[PDB]
Amino acid sequence: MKIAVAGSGYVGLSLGVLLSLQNEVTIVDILPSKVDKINNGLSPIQDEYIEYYLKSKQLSIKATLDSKAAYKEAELVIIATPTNYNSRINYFDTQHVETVIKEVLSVNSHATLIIKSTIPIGFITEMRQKFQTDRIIFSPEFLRESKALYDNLYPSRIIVSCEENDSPKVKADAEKFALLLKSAAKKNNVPVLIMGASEAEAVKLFANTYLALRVAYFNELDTYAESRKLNSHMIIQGISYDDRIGMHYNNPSFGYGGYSLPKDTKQLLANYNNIPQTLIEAIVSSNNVRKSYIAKQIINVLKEQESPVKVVGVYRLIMKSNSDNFRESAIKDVIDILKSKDIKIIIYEPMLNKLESEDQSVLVNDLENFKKQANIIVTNRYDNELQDVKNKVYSRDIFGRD
Amino acid sequence: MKIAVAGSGYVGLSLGVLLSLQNEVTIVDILPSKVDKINNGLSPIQDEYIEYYLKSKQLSIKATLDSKAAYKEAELVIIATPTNYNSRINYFDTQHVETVIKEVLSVNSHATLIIKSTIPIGFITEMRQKFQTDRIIFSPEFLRESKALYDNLYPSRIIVSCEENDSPKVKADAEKFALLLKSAAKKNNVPVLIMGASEAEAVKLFANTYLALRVAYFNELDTYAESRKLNSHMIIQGISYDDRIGMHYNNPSFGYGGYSLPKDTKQLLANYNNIPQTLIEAIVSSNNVRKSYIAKQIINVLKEQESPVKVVGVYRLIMKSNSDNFRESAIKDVIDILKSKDIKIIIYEPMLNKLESEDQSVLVNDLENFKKQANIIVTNRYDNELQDVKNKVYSRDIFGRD
Ligand SMILES: NC(=O)C1=CN([C@@H]2O[C@H](COP(=O)(O)OP(=O)(O)OC[C@H]3O[C@@H](n4cnc5c(N)ncnc54)[C@H](O)[C@@H]3O)[C@@H](O)[C@H]2O)C=CC1
Ligand SMILES: NC(=O)C1=CN([C@@H]2O[C@H](COP(=O)(O)OP(=O)(O)OC[C@H]3O[C@@H](n4cnc5c(N)ncnc54)[C@H](O)[C@@H]3O)[C@@H](O)[C@H]2O)C=CC1
Ligand SMILES: O=C(O)[C@H]1O[C@H](OP(=O)(O)OP(=O)(O)OC[C@H]2O[C@@H](n3ccc(=O)[nH]c3=O)[C@H](O)[C@@H]2O)[C@H](O)[C@@H](O)[C@@H]1O
Ligand SMILES: O=C(O)[C@H]1O[C@H](OP(=O)(O)OP(=O)(O)OC[C@H]2O[C@@H](n3ccc(=O)[nH]c3=O)[C@H](O)[C@@H]2O)[C@H](O)[C@@H](O)[C@@H]1O
Repeated sequence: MKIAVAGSGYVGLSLGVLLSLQNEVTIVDILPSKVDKINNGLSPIQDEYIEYYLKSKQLSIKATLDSKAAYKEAELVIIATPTNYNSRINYFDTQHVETVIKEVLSVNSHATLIIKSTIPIGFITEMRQKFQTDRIIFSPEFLRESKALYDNLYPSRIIVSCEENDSPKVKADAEKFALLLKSAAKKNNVPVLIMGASEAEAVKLFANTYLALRVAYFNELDTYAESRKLNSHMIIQGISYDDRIGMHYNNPSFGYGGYSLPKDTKQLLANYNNIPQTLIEAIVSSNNVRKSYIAKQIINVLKEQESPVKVVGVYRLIMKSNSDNFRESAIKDVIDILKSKDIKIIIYEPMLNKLESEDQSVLVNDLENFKKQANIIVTNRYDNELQDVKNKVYSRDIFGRD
Repeated sequence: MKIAVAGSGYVGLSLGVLLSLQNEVTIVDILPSKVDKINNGLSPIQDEYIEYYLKSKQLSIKATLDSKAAYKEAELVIIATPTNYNSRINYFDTQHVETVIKEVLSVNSHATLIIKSTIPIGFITEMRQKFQTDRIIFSPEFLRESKALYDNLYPSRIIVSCEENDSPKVKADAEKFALLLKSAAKKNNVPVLIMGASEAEAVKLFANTYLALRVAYFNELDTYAESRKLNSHMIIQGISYDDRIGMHYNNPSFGYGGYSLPKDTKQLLANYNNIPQTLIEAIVSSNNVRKSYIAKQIINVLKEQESPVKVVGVYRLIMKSNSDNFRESAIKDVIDILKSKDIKIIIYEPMLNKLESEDQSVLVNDLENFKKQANIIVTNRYDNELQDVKNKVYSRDIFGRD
């Protein structure tokens, strides 16, 4: 089948390559760099499986900047563009998704549009009324960065929306798409759920909010443990042996980061409007409180030192273990708070070439010089190459993952 | 070994019977009824395994009101008395545990005292200083009511506290006790953790608080679902397929109830004092908000009816599925809120013989009359015997469990 995918990020590229094994895929983007990379078998992001598929699999995939040409030819269009949370409007800025819907509808009268980008609850319904069509459905995406294609090869589940009174074509396409994902998976028993759009939009926001809830909870337990001089690993291990709690996704950090959890928890809170709740709002505030607590602990360690200048060395800015980006990295907010103090900040981050011109932080990518200059080394996740300066490293990492 | 157990409740009786297979157990209580029942092979509470063991196993177990005689003879004393949360003092009322420690210490100079009752973080340390001894340790209890003995036959884990500078005897007893629990289990691979008292006290409060967090979260998702006319089962099923979230302990209700979750979440919040957090306090408030929301939904359904008198029929007061008690049952708080309105309340609850004299609610244990009189039937968990009046039943139960 001829499929067009809007957006070549983690989601777009993962799905485009997944679907390119037995379908004719065209990935659309507005960045020439990504288009040329893809057209030459190169992945714009670090991902073991995407890199492997582009390099060694028979794929029917190409990229283009020509939006209209790609969408006109498509039988199905998958939308995977950004959906940033905008603090000014207290909501997701859905312009990049809407602009694609408009473009697709203006040149294609038969294709069903499938949104993979995380969206507000009620968005499909709002878009269907705005554009006066039923050819728009949602299929949430659950992949994790660094396992973008892997998670669609071995998905937890597949969900696609369909409304009772949708046209036979849209209903058939919703089903066909769910089955294209199922058949492309290498995993044998993948649950497939077909539900209303609002239910599906809710699934995605409530699932990510639960993951943020869990990180936030283990981080508050960790705040307590550090404040009371208790062994955090012993306590976490003790509660995690209850299989209703579990030994996964329970490693303390400076806060939940990444492009997704921060913005999605905020979006869910907004969708609640005045519906009664107290936990949803606390999951968002808990991250802020955790970050401020971490900043104060660092500040207190520093004032216990006798040095003319106090220098904090930040070891890495990656948003989680094995990440290739710093989107909403928790340590960056901690840094912001430390900056309001008389503290010099140096950053060790190989993936970065230069800091923005106004940044007062100083990038020191020679590890040895970095260790020498830092009075204290702050890092979200520990790494063995810090072994020789271990006694001046501050981190709440316990399990070395996530 | 000669073991004395203080308290014949779910915890005390479960452990006393468990340990009575290969040890000489004496259970102590202040209620003559419980002592006579136990001495005659009868369980004071409903529990399939305890009833089976008392009736068909070779047990070395007896009960007595004679506290001092039991404690003087003991080699180990297990304390399983109440630890209620007291709203006036903003803390657990630990008098029943302290009174037992005092009694044991006054007549026994060698036995180590093991607390199974859930206690405040820092309590062992406080008690050790108050009584000036190190012969007091904590071993949290994780059993569920209705599976009291079953959960100790198949425990998730075993935890016993020990401090680095405790006497060789207390350290040896801490270990021996952990191994008495391990060897008495029928489960083969049970993790055994030895940790500091404060860490162990924290494990118990943080584990129960996570279970309350989970119930509170799925209940807030349910509030949202009902408010927006969405299918709650579809949404919950959709997020639960993520194995990091899970298909367990996720059934909506009128709130988390039982003697334990309500009081333990409140106790943890108190132990936090001013340590930074926002989630811990929200887990407690979320229950209140959920209950008030449920009461309003019922009130709204009622005002849509044209009857001279509006009657709400409450189907059962049990605190959870298969429970034999109503401790902190969520529906009771909902009832309290409905009472401030012009609503007649009738209750169907076979396990109850009479309501307190001042109660304006009326107990109607003839099911047929109950169904006839109720304009709307409210219940925490559905039951098939309500099939014929299904259209007037209000419940948020989805999965028929917990
Ligand atoms: N990153 C992840 O792990 C997951 C992200 N999501 C959601 O999927 C959406 C995309 O996320 P990512 O893939 O991480 O984003 P990304 O930022 O990595 O990639 C977005 C791409 O879309 C391109 N783009 C912007 N406007 C476009 C337009 N008008 N037409 C065509 N291309 C356009 C951008 O140039 C960029 O290459 C977001 O809503 C995100 O919340 C969902 C699951 C996982
Ligand atoms: N019920 C449960 O599922 C679990 C309860 N726990 C904790 O264990 C403790 C006990 O809970 P339950 O067993 O449910 O209580 P319960 O209320 O069922 O039983 C307590 C028993 O102790 C007796 N008692 C009171 N003072 C006594 C004294 N001074 N000397 C001797 N006996 C005395 C009472 O008469 C009563 O029979 C509480 O701290 C509870 O939080 C821990 C795990 C599970
Ligand atoms: O919607 C999305 O975009 C995706 O967001 C997350 O995936 P991802 O953002 O790649 O990252 P996670 O591995 O979930 O971690 C998120 C943040 O929480 C933090 N975290 C996670 C787990 C943990 O134990 N501790 C912890 O601090 C991580 O360091 C990271 O900053 C979800 O796991 C995906 O299912 C979802 O599809
Ligand atoms: O400390 C205790 O005393 C015990 O408390 C709970 O056991 P229990 O109180 O018997 O009851 P649960 O089955 O945990 O249920 C607690 C409350 O949450 C509610 N709940 C639970 C699960 C769920 O999916 N939905 C839900 O509403 C139940 O209806 C009930 O009112 C814990 O499960 C035990 O591990 C712990 O040892």
